[PDB]
Amino acid sequence: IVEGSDAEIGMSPWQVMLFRKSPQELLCGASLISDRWVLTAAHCLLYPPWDKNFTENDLLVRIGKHSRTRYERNIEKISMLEKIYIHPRYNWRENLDRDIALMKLKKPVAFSDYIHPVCLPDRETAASLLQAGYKGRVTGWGNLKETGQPSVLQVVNLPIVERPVCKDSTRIRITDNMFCAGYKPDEGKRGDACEGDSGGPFVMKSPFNNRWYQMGIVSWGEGCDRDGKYGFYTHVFRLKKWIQKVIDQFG
Amino acid sequence: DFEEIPEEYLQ
Amino acid sequence: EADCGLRPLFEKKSLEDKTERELLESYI
Ligand SMILES: CC(C)[C@@H](NS(=O)(=O)Cc1ccccc1)C(=O)N1CCC[C@H]1C(=O)NCc1cc(Cl)ccc1CN
Ligand SMILES: *[C@@H]1O[C@H](CO)[C@@H](O)[C@H](O)[C@H]1NC(C)=O
Ligand code: NA
Ligand code: NA
Repeated sequence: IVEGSDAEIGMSPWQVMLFRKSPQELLCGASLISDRWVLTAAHCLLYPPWDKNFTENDLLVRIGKHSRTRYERNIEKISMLEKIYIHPRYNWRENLDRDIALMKLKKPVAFSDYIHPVCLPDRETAASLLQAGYKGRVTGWGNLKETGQPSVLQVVNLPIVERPVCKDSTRIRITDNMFCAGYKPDEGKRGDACEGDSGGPFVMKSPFNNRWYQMGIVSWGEGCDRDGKYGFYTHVFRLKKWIQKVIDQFG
Repeated sequence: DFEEIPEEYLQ
Repeated sequence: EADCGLRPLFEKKSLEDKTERELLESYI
């Protein structure tokens, strides 16, 4: 996260770290959506241009974390993966369209003060909140700048951007399965996700029921926090039917 | 630069 | 499930985090 701040303890209890077994390193962010399911970006698991194609046994999920590097004894919980599900129409070839994956844990994780699932949006909540100017929150342990790394989980609040501005900021083809967020050059404030934040959640707190909803998944951006560029997020609600089909079929 | 995790998670 | 999105150390205790007000103020 670029230009963010240290998270408060328990501020993002659904935050998940995807962790490579060997070498031991941060792979990506992710989120907890129930006691057995974790949501992330497909490109965290499959990305042929970088020779990335992880299998279940390559990875661990670490939940309840604050410190990036420490083993947080008695706080974090580490889970093995039963199965990875990548969207069948995930477009790694072109523009990361439908950049979404689910991971089922081998055993359920115990909720605690530091571990708790985020809500997924219904159509109504999505329609109410996914509006230009409305701010969401992005969290992760990714790099602090484009070209170092944080001691603890970072947080930044960012405004959703008008689709035409999103489209005009890039030569990449934008789809309805993406939205973008970030400040414009003129707005003074800044901030963005960066390398290593991929797969983490973009959340909004509903003013209707005071619950946190994951509206987006950190997906892509040209650089990190560049003037005139924006962060692009997987549109979680637009892909909810697939999410439900997977959980219903393999739950 | 990551602290080693309990071996049981790697087994 | 029914308890999703309510944080043990915040919503569950009626405590607010330092910047959630920024989000609310943007929901115009
Ligand atoms: C063009 C995208 C697709 C790519 N950009 S990139 O890695 O920074 C390469 C790059 C750098 C500078 C100018 C143009 C391109 C990208 O974002 N990728 C390629 C594979 C993984 C993903 C990524 O890094 N996602 C993390 C991310 C997510 C968000 Cl929302 C914002 C910034 C970033 C960091 N680039
Ligand atoms: C990635 O790995 C799987 C299984 O190891 C393989 O079958 C597949 O062809 C590989 N490439 C993909 C999914 O693009
Ligand atoms: Na364009
Ligand atoms: Na920018």
